[PDB]
Amino acid sequence: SGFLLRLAGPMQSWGEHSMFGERDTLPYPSRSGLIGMFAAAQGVRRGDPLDRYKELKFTVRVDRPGVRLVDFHTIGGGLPKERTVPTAAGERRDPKKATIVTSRSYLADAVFTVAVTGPEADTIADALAAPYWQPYLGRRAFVPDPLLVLRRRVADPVRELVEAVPLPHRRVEEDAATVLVDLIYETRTLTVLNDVPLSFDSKSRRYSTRQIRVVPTEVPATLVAGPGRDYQNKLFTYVKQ
RNA sequence: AUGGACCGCCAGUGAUAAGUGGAAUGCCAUGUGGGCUGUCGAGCCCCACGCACGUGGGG
Repeated sequence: SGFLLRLAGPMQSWGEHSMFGERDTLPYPSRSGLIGMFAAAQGVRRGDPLDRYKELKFTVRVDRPGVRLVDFHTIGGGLPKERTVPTAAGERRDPKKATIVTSRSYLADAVFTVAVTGPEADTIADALAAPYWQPYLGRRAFVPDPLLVLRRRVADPVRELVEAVPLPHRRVEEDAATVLVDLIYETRTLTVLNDVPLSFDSKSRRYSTRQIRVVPTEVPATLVAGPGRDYQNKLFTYVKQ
């Protein structure tokens, strides 16, 4: 069982621990987000039991860490006072203060290839191919790369993360081999953060911590693609086989 | 349906005024393009004539 999910695209955000106007992303995908991505693909209404998703495992290798950028993002500004965001008391604030100013962060030009291994993950892959709601990378405005699922069915996909999945253009030294790539596994634990989603109900979303261990591993330098456009070519060669 | 869903950074604005690149200056001195030379028998068809050697008409 298992399939390869490729998270790529111009921008993707995987925030955790932010609860005000400023938003912040983890430099790598968060299990909560990917689980919600599958739940959205399967029609799981907000508030439905998320234990079906329990028992999955997410090893994620970071091809390009990507640049982290902060996207300004106002809400309601430049509108007449009557048509701005409501207050909790119900009376709209004065128009010179009715604007909301959020500073949301997002990863741009970053690409990870998570190898999801679970009990029903093959039905989940078959659900991403025909989604109930549009899958997106973190914020809904970010739209996933068309090669969202590199392979629908793979026996031992981590074995395919160690090798035989192409890689972006990187420095390849003379007489070099085995270019270093950071794999992320789920003592030797990088960080602890609230990921595993106890409930997605918008009224009270709650989570619990998951330790992450990031192990730099060594994959053959043959894997990295040539400088220009070759990455797309090798990747497409990869999807048909 | 993902610390997410819904979500504008935005309303305004001459870069202006002034200005010779200017004065002087031979690319000069030398060189065969030469020897040779009369312009004097397939061709595909139709038709007419023929002394079946050959003539002519048309395409």
